[PDB]
Amino acid sequence: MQIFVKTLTGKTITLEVESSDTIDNVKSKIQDKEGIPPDQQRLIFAGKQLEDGRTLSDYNIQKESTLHLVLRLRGG
Amino acid sequence: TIDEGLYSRQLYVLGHEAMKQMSQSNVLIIGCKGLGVEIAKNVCLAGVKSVTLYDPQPTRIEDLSSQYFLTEDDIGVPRAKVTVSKLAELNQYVPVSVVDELSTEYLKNFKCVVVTETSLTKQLEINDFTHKNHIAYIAADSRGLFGSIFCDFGENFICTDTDGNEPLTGMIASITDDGVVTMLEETRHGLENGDFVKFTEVKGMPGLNDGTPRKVEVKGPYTFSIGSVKDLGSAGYNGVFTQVKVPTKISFKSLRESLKDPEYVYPDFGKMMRPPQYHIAFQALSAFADAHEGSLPRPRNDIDAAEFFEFCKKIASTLQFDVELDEKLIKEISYQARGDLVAMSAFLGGAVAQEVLKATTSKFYPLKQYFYFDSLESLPSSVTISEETCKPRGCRYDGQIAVFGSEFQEKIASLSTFLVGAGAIGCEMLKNWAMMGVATGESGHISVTDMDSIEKSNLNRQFLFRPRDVGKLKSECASTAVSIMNPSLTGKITSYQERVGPESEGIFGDEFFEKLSLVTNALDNVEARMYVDRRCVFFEKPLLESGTLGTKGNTQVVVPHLTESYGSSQDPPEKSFPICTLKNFPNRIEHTIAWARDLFEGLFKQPIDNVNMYLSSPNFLETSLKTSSNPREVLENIRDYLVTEKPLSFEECIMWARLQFDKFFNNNIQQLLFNFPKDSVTSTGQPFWSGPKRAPTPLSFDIHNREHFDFIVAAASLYAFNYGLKSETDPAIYERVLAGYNPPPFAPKSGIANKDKQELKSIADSLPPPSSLVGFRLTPAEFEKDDDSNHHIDFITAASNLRAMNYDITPADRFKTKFVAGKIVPAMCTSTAVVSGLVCLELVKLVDGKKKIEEYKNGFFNLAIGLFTFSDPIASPKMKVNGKEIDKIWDRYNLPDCTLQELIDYFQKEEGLEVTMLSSGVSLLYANFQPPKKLAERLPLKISELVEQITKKKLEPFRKHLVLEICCDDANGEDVEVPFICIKL
Amino acid sequence: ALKRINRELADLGKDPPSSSSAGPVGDDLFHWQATIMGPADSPYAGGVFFLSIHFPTDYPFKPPKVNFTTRIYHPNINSNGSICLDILRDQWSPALTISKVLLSISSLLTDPNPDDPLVPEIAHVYKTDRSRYELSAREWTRKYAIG
Ligand SMILES: Nc1ncnc2c1ncn2[C@@H]1O[C@H](COP(=O)(O)OP(=O)(O)OP(=O)(O)O)[C@@H](O)[C@H]1O
Ligand SMILES: [Mg+2]
Ligand SMILES: [Mg+2]
Repeated sequence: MQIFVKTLTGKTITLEVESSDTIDNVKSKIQDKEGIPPDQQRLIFAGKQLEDGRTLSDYNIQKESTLHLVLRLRGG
Repeated sequence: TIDEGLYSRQLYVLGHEAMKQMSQSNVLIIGCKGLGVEIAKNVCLAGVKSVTLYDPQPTRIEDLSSQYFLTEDDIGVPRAKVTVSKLAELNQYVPVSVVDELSTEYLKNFKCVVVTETSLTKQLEINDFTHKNHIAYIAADSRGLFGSIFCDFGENFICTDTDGNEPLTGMIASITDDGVVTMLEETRHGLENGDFVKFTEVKGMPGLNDGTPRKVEVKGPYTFSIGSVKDLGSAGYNGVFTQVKVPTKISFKSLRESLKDPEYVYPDFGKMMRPPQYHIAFQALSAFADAHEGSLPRPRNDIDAAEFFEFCKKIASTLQFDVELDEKLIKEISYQARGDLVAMSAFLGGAVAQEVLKATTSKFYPLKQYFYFDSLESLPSSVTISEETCKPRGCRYDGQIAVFGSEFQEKIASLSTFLVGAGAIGCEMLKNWAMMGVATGESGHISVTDMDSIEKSNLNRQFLFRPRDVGKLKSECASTAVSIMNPSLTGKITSYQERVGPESEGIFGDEFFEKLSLVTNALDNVEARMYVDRRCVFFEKPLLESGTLGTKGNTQVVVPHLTESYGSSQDPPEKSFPICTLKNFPNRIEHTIAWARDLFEGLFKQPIDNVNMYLSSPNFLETSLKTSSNPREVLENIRDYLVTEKPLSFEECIMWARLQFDKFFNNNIQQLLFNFPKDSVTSTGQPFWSGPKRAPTPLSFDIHNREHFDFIVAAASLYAFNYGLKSETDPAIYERVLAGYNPPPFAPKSGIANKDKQELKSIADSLPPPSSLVGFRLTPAEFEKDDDSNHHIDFITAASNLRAMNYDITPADRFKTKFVAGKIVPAMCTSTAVVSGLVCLELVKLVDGKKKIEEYKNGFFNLAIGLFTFSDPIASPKMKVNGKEIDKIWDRYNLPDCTLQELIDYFQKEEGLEVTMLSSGVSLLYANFQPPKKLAERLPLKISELVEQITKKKLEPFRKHLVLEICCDDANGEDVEVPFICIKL
Repeated sequence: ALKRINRELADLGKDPPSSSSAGPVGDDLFHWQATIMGPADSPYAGGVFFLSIHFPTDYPFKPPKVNFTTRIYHPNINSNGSICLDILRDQWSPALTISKVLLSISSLLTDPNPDDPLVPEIAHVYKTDRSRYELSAREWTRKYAIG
């Protein structure tokens, strides 16, 4: 299984995962490829924000799925 | 010739070249209803050359549902004629005009053409012309809770910047013979495959320094590849790389071609089957209007819904669309056809205005090509929505009643909202509330607080303020403006100039908060956000958070007993450089700017404060000696700024500035090179000045050099300001005074009991007595970026560039120096409009009292790349306490003002838990490891008395509760988390 | 914030650090005073150094501010007491306890790093004339860190 992560700044990331992997493993992979600590990552798939402790198959994330990595902004 | 005093925050988003191109572009806007007026407002604030309006239709009452430049006295007048006068005030550099008749050949005078409230045949006629003449075309539509955008910039659109990010640069460690570039230790390049980079300062491979971009193949987070560099050299050491961004060619299709085979932009991946439905639905709406003399389906009318569905079937058959039509969704589009919501108008207007700027600047990636959006989750379900309730009443809220009904209008009119902040988002939110009719009922109210005042740079995106308002309080001006917009708000808005924080709990107390319905944050810092979040959690009020940065934005909703609070998540922190890097070994201009700011503070602020405190506090010397880390520095500062280095004229200020130049740009560098010579090596044999450490070189003062003279002028002027002396600007006096300067000799020092206390006492008694100087004060310098005549940014820029010259760093100009030193946040009006629209779309969900968590949406977007995404809020975590389900965020214990012993006994008996720690605020009231005597002293006291005793501060009379944090252990000794305690005083 | 600070305080109470002793000042949980004993195999042997710790309102999401109160002749510590430690400026994470910071400071004391110094003069003395550095460090720790 191969998935894609798109950042709010336009960057694209390709991750090699498995359907049985937990969200923690995905966040660790994203940290390895980007340096963002897992506690500061906001991942969205199909309108659901992925939570720690659950597996990819719980969200029905299949191959070639696209996730969004977002963050909150302080201006305004 | 851009007025940087007005476009300060916008230039940090777009740039000088983009705004230069914008100032030569004409924009035509067809349609002057809520969407059209929103687009025109954003375009006028942006700074295009001019705007022309075309809308000869006479005004109607329902048009006031989202048109905030129309009044009830303008009924029967063409909309453009009554809108141009108010649009001409937003920006003085942007003329606004009106054309009473539009012709096809007339379209050649405009850089961009925006179309709203126009039938599909007219749109085809206009696009057939604009496409073949290379004119940007945008068409926007807003029907109830549905919206659509279409962009067509021509077949040969050139996009210079695609993502809107700064070019990536980095320091290299080694480049092999195969092009494998490696970064320094624990440094990420951040590149992607297919990027282009150029190298400089590469040692051993001069060829790479020419400046020719090369393809990048990413082989990991720390290394990449550029190809074969066999001919240029064997191996390269050190150097830097910078990304090169290349233009892209985007080809658009005409509307006629795009109708048959549309290309969709998906605002939400959770519903990917809908945009194909909306494509048919909007065309069916156009056909229905054409078949009924331009009349849309009536609200919640079943006959019209059936006819509209027949039209949809016919269109789907004609266009060979192999999609099964969702009858419910399509008929929902039919029902809300006559809806006109200010939130949808603001959202789509922000998006469309950003698209117009993209067309006129050739920057950022445009929408390609259809953007269909819906917020159908906002439709109320607690009220009766039917044909009878949704019929028009002949009021200004008809466009909203056509979607929500009269009962929901009554619900909206009774809101008691609290808005924190009155900036750009605050002004947009107030406009949306005024248009929606919020708090216009017998029991409604609005409260807005903001402690700041209006400045020139704020007028670029805070449209409720005018140049005549500069220097006044934001909240009062906003309240007056919105009362002008909606006269029904007269006497139903209260404005405060109070900062929301721990010091304002006497005004925003229990009585104030218990009457609210919801709180909306419009702040610009995280501390205030966290404070307001905690207050809302304690009082159990809904909270609407929103934030923006440049073209990016987000909105979040906090619902009591349903979701988690704003403070339950983390954001990346601000980056601070190591002190050793700033002090001795800078390698970026940011390091030198931080050093220059510290130099400004230490030269013109701290010594002045010490001198003033010495001349005010009678016992300052002893307190400083026994408290300050380095009292010798304080004594030296006082002596120097009172007697030794006190200037009597501006010439002495110039001489002092020259001395400081020598001190900070020639002597400290000589000392550093004496400690670590350029040929020195580390303990491992590597050269010391390698990698992030750049060998400096002392500067010799040359009067004719520009940076040296700038530093001298700025330092002399600031010193004169400190001592209140007249400062000149003629270079003649500077060159005459500095000509006869003999530098004191300097030689680096190689180094090599308690008697120093005698020296300290001698210095202390050498100071003049405070009584000898009564009424004498020195004016400190308070940093102020927005004023260009106080020499603050001038001094910081000059010092930063001189230190860059010391370490051979590339200097920056006043623009970048002001951006970095001032911590300026890039801001835009389009992002503000989008976030206000999203927040107001969530507000109606809050009003309806929706219970399920799948009905709320948190939104994120980046307009530079056209990215929108939504996600459900995270539910609040649960816990098991004494075999009971407890909400970890929204639950609390309610206890009387009992004694500490009684509280401990209650927790031991009722909850079965043993209390181990009890704290309130920033004090430890009780701990299990405290000595028995202290506990016996504290146990029989009441909680209020205990808090007063420990904090040594009486509780205020308005204080009506205490919040206590408790850590307790179960019978087995395992720690169990419990909610906080609310002691009722 | 309060929960984490009290957890660290209780953990310190259960197992004495032996070589350190940190605790709140008076009753304020966000202002601690710590004590570090000079390592035996170091110039600072037989000395007690007092440190001030300021927990920010955002703890543990922002680093605590740790400063030396006593004067120490160290290449990586200046006259204001600032400590050149990575974990206190930008490498801070909400997973490091105060005991870890104290151990890091003790390890800094037992061997300085003159290749990336904060006080260039002391680093130069340490790199060129080690014996004079030893004498100066002993003199400073005898006239400031004792008594
Ligand atoms: N604690 C607070 N209580 C009340 N209002 C606040 C608080 N903190 C900030 N604000 C207000 O929130 C608004 C923030 O909006 P914005 O950042 O656009 O304005 P600004 O700071 O005046 O402008 P700029 O950042 O462009 O210089 C400002 O009115 C600021 O005064
Ligand atoms: Mg301001
Ligand atoms: Mg601000």
